Amino acid sequence: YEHVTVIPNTVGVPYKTLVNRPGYSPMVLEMELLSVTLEPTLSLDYITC
Amino acid sequence: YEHVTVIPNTVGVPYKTLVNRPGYSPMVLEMELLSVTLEPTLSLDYITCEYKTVIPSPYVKCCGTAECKDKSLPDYSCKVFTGVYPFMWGGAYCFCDTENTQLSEAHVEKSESCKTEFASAYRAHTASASAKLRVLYQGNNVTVSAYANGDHAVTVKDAKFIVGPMSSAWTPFDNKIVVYKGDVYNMDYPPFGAGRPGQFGDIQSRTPESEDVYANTQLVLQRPSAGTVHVPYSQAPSGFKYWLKERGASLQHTAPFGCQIATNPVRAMNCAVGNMPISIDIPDAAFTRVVDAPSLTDMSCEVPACTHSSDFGGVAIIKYAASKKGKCAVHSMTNAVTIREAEIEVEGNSQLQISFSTALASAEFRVQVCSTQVHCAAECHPPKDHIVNYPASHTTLGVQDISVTAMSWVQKITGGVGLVVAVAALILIVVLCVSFSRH
Repeated sequence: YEHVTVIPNTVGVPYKTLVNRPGYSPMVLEMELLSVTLEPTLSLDYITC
Repeated sequence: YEHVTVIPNTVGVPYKTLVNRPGYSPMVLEMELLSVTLEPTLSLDYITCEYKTVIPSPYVKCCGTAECKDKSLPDYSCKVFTGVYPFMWGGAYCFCDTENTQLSEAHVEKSESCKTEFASAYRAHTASASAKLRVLYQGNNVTVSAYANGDHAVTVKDAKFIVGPMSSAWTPFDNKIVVYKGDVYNMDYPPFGAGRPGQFGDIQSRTPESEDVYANTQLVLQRPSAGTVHVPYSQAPSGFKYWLKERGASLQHTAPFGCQIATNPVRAMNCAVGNMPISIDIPDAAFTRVVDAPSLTDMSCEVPACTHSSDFGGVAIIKYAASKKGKCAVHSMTNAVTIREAEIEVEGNSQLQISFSTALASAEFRVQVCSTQVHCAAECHPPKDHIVNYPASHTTLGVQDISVTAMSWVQKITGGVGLVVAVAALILIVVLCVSFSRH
């Protein structure tokens, strides 16, 4: 059963979301971004020294 | 006590029927068709099989003419060729290279394989029905197995069952059948003694072991190639061996109404066609008196969730107060809702749970527990499946009727436009009334 939600991109703040599926008691998930990591793809031009 | 009811002819769906005997606690039967079998009456018109063409050594008359003698063999053909001069391995068979003749003759017969590689062409007059049925009676399963002709009563656990005949006498077989091992075909096969070359029935015989043969293969003998002793001929190749490559699909794969087909003896099975009457003479010892059963009161019916999911996708809790401990029957008074449970055990002030199945987008329905008849409604979510591997356990819906609570926009527009029409008619009536009262 797929559920989809948008959490704010804030690290260390826990967000609740509700999976309100018919025929079942509704399920609450808590999730929290522990880190988000934008590594750039990165090409060397030259050394200076 | 003879109860009588009609179940749909659909195999593998359990149906619930209410035995509401006057002055007794109500009784409920679950019953399921396990298999319905239609077996036609078969008369064999003929066998067909691969022919063998029989060609004895050609008689080469040296130095003169042989002549044809006609004979009664199944496709006998004969010829005399003049001016032959054949060589054996060591030299010419004849003294002179002229005046010789070859008498060539042939016929056709059944192969010796016709005892095992044959197809049988049958006429299929009409079909005796049979049914195997499971019934849940006195709270336990029992299986009954009876000819579904509306006769041949069967007794088990002291009830007597009489079943059929069905509303539709339909069968997948045409009047003309042909069978080959596991396969049976609606083929309008040619008459016996009138089959044509290179088609099904180019050779025919009344039974696999019959001495007689009809053959029509258009066997034509041809003048032998110079110097050789052979018998060449032109003939249409076996119409049986051509039919085996060109059959198409057996009724097992093509028949209507989802039926299976099998061939020893030949039967159609499990056709979803029409409906079946069933009647059950149950003994008075099956019932219990209306006061000896639990009597129920202060009933309330609640519906935790509903989905119209073919599989008992809704569940309902009934709160009740009941006078004594014991088993008690349950039934649904609304045809659009089927309940799985036939009976329950009841005592005290407590609650019971039932699982239920429906097409309805808002399931409003009336449930009966021993003559006590509670009402409830529910709001139904559609299922997420798109398709499933089992037939619908709920009754079909009359698509215009039983539309949702919260369709009440239909009453808002019918009422609102109804008021505008009624006001315009009332205004027309009063101005008609005063302008008529001015005359």
